[PDB]
Amino acid sequence: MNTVPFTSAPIEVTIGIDQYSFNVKENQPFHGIKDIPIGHVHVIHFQHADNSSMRYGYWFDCRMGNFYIQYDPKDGLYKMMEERDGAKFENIVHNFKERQMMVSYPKIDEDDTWYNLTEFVQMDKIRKIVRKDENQFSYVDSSMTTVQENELSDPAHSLNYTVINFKSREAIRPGHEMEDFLDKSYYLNTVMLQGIFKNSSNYFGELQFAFLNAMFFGNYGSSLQWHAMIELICSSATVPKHMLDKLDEILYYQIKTLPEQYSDILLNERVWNICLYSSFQKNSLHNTEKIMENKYPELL
Amino acid sequence: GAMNSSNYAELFNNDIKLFVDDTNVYRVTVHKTFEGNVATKAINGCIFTLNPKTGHLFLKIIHTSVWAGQKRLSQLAKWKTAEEVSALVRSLPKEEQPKQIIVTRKAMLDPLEVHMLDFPNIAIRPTELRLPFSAAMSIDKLSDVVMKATEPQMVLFNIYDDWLDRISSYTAFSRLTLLLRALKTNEESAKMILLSDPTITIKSYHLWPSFTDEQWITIESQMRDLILTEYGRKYNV
Ligand SMILES: C[C@H](SCCO)C(=O)Nc1cccc(Cl)c1
Ligand SMILES: C[C@H](SCCO)C(=O)Nc1cccc(Cl)c1
Ligand SMILES: C[C@H](SCCO)C(=O)Nc1cccc(Cl)c1
Repeated sequence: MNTVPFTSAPIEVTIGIDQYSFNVKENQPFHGIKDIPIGHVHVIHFQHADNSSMRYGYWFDCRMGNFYIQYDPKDGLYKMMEERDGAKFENIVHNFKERQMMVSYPKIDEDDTWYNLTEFVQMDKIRKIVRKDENQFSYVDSSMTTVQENELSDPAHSLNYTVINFKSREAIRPGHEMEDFLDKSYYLNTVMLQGIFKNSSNYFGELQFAFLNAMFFGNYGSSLQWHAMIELICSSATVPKHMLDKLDEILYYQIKTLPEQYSDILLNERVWNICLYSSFQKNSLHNTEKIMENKYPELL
Repeated sequence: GAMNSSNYAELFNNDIKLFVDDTNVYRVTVHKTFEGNVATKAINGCIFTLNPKTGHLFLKIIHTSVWAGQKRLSQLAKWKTAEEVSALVRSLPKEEQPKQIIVTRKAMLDPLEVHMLDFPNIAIRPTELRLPFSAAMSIDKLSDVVMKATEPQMVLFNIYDDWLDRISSYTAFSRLTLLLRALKTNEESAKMILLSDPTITIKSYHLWPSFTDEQWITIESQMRDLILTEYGRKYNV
């Protein structure tokens, strides 16, 4: 069980840790989050009370270093920092715990939600998307654009997701134009799975990572990426049986976790109806279709 | 984006463009089977690809053999059209390739876009105009070459005959669309109008009769009467 120490909380803020959120008042005596499960990536995220504009946060893995949050009054945000002095680190954390100034990562023991949302998201793989090599953690916010969005403007501050584009020479073999446009199996299995990702684990990881950035930061390019990776699978007539079964589990927990009140903006009517009712896989996503129908039948 | 009445004069500027109409690519007769079921028998078709400024018509004839053993022919026909337009563009010298291709039905956009990925600079556009190019098979010489074809074939026509010697391409197009709209609304009446004067003939190398400027005015009047006529006989007005 690892710990993320806060130097302090000088500004009023809503703090997110994975799928949990709690409020800290301005100058409230708060020194961080304890009992964070080792073995998973995590995201710690922020929304200032005085400007709900700009959600922002950090993807980190506790096994990769000791990390703490320090407010910067110049740049005006909670920053993640690595403490290399391990002794000084354990010393400060022990004092903060003895004084009971930390909230508890509150994992119910029945609950596998976070595991199911993050099964294939790795921190090294996250760094392939968010480029900032001098840190072991990765910053994301609401407004960061994707490499594809920038094709249609600061490349340093972009999300490098895999470019998927159904009307592209990459997606379409010369001489197979109708075949490849109507059945995307070539693009999925040969171009993407075999030539970029290397395996479906990797295909699912980026999809999981795009969903979570969409949900926690309202990052529009991330939502686009999540829907494109779903649609590529659903639009392929030939998909391994184990990828369909896992996809159904993945989407089920995403739909289950989505805030009810954000479904109108985070869910693309066209992709979902296509995927569940028209596409090659319309009969293959039983769990996802059942939860979508009972929880958001209005979108359908 | 799309083409409509507001940007109608763009058709006659000096950027090469083509209309593509796929209405007559996949044509069938429907009939009863001996068991009293229904089946189709395809007949030859054509792609109607027109330069509106010059009158050059690239008539690609679609022979029924292209459908043998194929499924979902109405879907296939849109992709076959796209394949053949793309092949035409690639066959033209660079300075003759169009800068835009306007499809008359929006279902052609994705098939044509995909077939033209190699030409990122050629704009594929829809139109809101309800053009009457479906009626192209009411022009006897076009219908004849299509029905007589025993194999795939491309035939080239000028659909304006020699009209551009005397009138502008805007007027030439206006005349063509009015003729085709009449043929579409009442083919028999339209043809009787065109062909009730033996003193005016169709030259061997032309599609329409050799009307004088005054005769064309009379003809155009009669075609507008017919279109209003049938619009009354249709709507009881
Ligand atoms: C670098 C500064 S040293 C300033 C105190 O000597 C620091 O704040 N380190 C740190 C280590 C553990 C927990 C926390 Cl919240 C911070
Ligand atoms: C209100 C939601 S649900 C409550 C736990 O299931 C929440 O995340 N509460 C929470 C409060 C303080 C600290 C933390 Cl990490 C969580
Ligand atoms: C191939 C791509 S690299 C980005 C450009 O293509 C990749 O590894 N994505 C990925 C895999 C697992 C988890 C995550 Cl967060 C991303």
